[PDB]
Amino acid sequence: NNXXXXXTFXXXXGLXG
Ligand SMILES: *[C@H]1O[C@H](CO)[C@@H](O)[C@H](O)[C@@H]1O[C@H]1O[C@H](CO)[C@@H](O)[C@H](O)[C@@H]1O
Ligand SMILES: *C(=O)/C=C\C=C\CC(C)C
Repeated sequence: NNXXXXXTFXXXXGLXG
């Protein structure tokens, strides 16, 4: 789970994001 907020992939945390 990559992310932790917003950007290129979208918003939240989501398995290779
Ligand atoms: C994400 O958080 C909330 C979910 O209900 C809402 O305030 C908005 O949907 C918010 O979305 C933001 O991100 C998208 C791109 O991922 C933009 O299009 C929106 O304008 C907003 O900045
Ligand atoms: C979070 O992003 C951690 C691992 C992700 C692996 C990729 C997934 C198996 C498609």
